[PDB]
Amino acid sequence: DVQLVESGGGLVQPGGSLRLSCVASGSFRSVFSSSTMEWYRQPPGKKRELVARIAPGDGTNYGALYADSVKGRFTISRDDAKKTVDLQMNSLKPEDTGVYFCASGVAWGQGTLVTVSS
Amino acid sequence: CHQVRGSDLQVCLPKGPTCCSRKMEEKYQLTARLNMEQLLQSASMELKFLIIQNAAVFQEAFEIVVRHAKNYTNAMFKNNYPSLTPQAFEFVGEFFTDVSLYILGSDINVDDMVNELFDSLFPVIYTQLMNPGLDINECLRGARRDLKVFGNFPKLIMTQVSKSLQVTRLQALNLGIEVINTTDHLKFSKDCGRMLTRMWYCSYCQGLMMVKPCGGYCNVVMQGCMAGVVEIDKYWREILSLEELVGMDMENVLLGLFSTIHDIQYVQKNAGKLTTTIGKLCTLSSRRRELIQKLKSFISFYSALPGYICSHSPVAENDTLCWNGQELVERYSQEPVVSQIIDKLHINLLTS
Ligand SMILES: *[C@@H]1O[C@H](CO)[C@@H](O)[C@H](O)[C@H]1NC(C)=O
Repeated sequence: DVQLVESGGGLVQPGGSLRLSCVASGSFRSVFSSSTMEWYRQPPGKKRELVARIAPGDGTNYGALYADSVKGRFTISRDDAKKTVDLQMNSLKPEDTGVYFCASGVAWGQGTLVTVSS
Repeated sequence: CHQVRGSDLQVCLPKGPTCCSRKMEEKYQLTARLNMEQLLQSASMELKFLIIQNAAVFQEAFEIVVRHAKNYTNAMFKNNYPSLTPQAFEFVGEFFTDVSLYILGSDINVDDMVNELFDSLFPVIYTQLMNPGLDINECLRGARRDLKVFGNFPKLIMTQVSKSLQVTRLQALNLGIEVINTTDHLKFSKDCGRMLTRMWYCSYCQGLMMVKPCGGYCNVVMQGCMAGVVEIDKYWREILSLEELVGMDMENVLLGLFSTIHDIQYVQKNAGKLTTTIGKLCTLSSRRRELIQKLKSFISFYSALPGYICSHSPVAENDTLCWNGQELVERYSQEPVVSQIIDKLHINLLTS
């Protein structure tokens, strides 16, 4: 089975941090290194929105893009040997509450819940 | 006999004299048939309209998604690969045409749509993007696959879209309409018809005006009439299989096609050597929820049906001063079509 599998969601206080991890499984592992990887958020009762994107690397740099709502707070990273894409989330706000999905142009994960509340 | 609303009858058990002949007895028999039918109709009407509603809405709700994806894909080509138009406007149209056809049950092989798409796409890439500047079209269509110019992008799209187009490619909704609509046309045994006549109308033959049949007598009669019909209950409840399916998109996959197709970039990463060798060679989900909610309220339709006929007809559920089928008493004491409904309830296909 080809699965993008999210983890590291949970409950956290405002101003806290979380690390989401998405593992690419299924022999998708061969195309991961040539695939753009994306993190999306779906807030409660809202549409899904792009949070961060990371391009394929040439071995020396990745083009990273961030939504304006998370700019300077979040960091997307990828490990091509492990076939993982991680989202480090710092200085979390109540508005960061939602289901977080990792995606590629061909596949979506099932998502992980992040809750930012007191 | 005033106004009514020997003996040789064949339905009403004549305790003595009688007010009605063999001909008025046959009248009472046909109006029993008509009455049972109307009652069955009324029992099934609200559920029948519910499934008719949603079958019409859900059927109209996928063709829009395909049209929108086609135009988006056409626009993205026009905007990002103008050198590939108008040819792109043609093979994009060919592909999404087959998409809708495959959705609606036509014999369409998904691996084609993708393969025809990439067979049509590669020659115009080669001529317009890789080596800018008609008879050589068929060689390039063959070299597309013989040289694997797109790598595993076609296979990726093949599995991306085959999984989503297969699930989308209604049967259960239309079948429920068909079994429920069969219910108000159920023919009953002749004994049931004679008993229904005795229960509803033979009291008038004895010259009574207001006496109603006993509820207990109605249940013994109705349980005898609906004996095969009640067996359908367990198959109708196994509603639950439908509720299981609604485990549940095609918009994202079809909208995402241009992005995957654009990542054309792979092919051009090899234009240098590839040219030379070719040279030589040549609220929707909310509706589902609300439907299942309303549908579960009707899960006991076939088990509550005999009680419906008895309760929605004049009865003395008190079982006092009531008609027992042959006399006024003070207290009451004592399949083919059906099997086709069973067989069809095959759909329980619902192997989520
Ligand atoms: C969207 O696509 C369908 C495809 O049949 C077309 O009929 C419709 O006019 C399109 N809408 C546009 C181009 O605005």
